[PDB]
Amino acid sequence: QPELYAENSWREEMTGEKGILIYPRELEVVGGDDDSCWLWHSLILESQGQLGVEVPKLMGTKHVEVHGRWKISDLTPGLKYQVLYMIMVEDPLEGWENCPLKLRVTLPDGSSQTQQVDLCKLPKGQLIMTVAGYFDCVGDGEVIFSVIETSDVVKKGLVIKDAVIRPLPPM
Amino acid sequence: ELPKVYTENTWMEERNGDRGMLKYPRELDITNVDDGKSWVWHSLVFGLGMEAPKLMGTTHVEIRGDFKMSKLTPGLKYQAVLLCMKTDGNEGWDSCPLNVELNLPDGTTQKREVDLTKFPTDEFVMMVLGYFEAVESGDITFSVVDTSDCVKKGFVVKDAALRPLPR
Ligand SMILES: O=C(/C=C/c1ccc(O)cc1)CC/C=C/c1ccc(O)cc1
Repeated sequence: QPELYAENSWREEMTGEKGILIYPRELEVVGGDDDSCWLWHSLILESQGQLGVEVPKLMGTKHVEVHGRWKISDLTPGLKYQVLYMIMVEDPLEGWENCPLKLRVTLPDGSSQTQQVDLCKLPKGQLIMTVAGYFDCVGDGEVIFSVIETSDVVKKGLVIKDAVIRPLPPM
Repeated sequence: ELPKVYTENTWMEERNGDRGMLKYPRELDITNVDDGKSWVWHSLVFGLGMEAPKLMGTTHVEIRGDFKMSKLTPGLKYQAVLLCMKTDGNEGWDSCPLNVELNLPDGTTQKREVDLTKFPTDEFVMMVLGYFEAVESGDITFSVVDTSDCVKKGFVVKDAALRPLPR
């Protein structure tokens, strides 16, 4: 089939604002090239075929660290934006008890906000929308959005689908 | 070849359990998509690819889809959207708006005309199908249609989604 290359983004129809999707191959996955840490999979939806996304599955490491970034000046000014990490957990799951996955958003001013998500309570296999944080689209520099867990325990079973940077528009 | 992770076309908000869903082009009903002329299936590649159809030239544009309310979150307010793109070299859209309908289980229908010449070129747009509050059961259907005399060209369909209002 002929290939069509496109920007991984969208514009809201009536109001114009730009949202961003970032596939995991474009994130900074620490240990991403080590199969004993992350093993890369093809994402399948049966009724459609392959969704065209390579996703990492955590295989047994103590160091979970994934980073994305985006220039705030590339987004729509004055809007409040919301960063999401889309994830899934699958058997076997291990190591996450009382070590919630940390979601962080860092701004150009060095300020940062962190949320925590208890992977042990998530229903396995369901695609999960997690909220990493919020920011107003002003100024420039890069916003950094991460998932982190570096506690001294071997972890398994986390799958990262993608990161999303989405405006909160009026309607 | 890589090992696989299987998914379903729903998602859930970690923070409260609210659900959304989407459907990909092979899950939609696109008239004449296999006629070998009106639509050509492309490999849509971001940054592997997904199978997405591009409109290459026809007067008959008819895209339909459906969703089950039971998979949504009762009481929650939704936005229904079609992710699609007007590509460089598009034709026919000056005189022919697309006619868009969202049909809800309560018998109502939201209708609008969509002038595609106002879409940006070569980037995806969340075309608004409509808005609704989800109930416990019933069928949701939508259509994006024009069959007028203008030969329409340069339009990619990516996916249809039912999402809780962004917040
Ligand atoms: O604001 C939202 C945008 C959804 C969306 C769905 C399909 C697209 O083409 C572009 C955006 C809803 C919350 C995020 C849903 C989502 C589902 C799967 C995925 O991989 C990424 C996000």
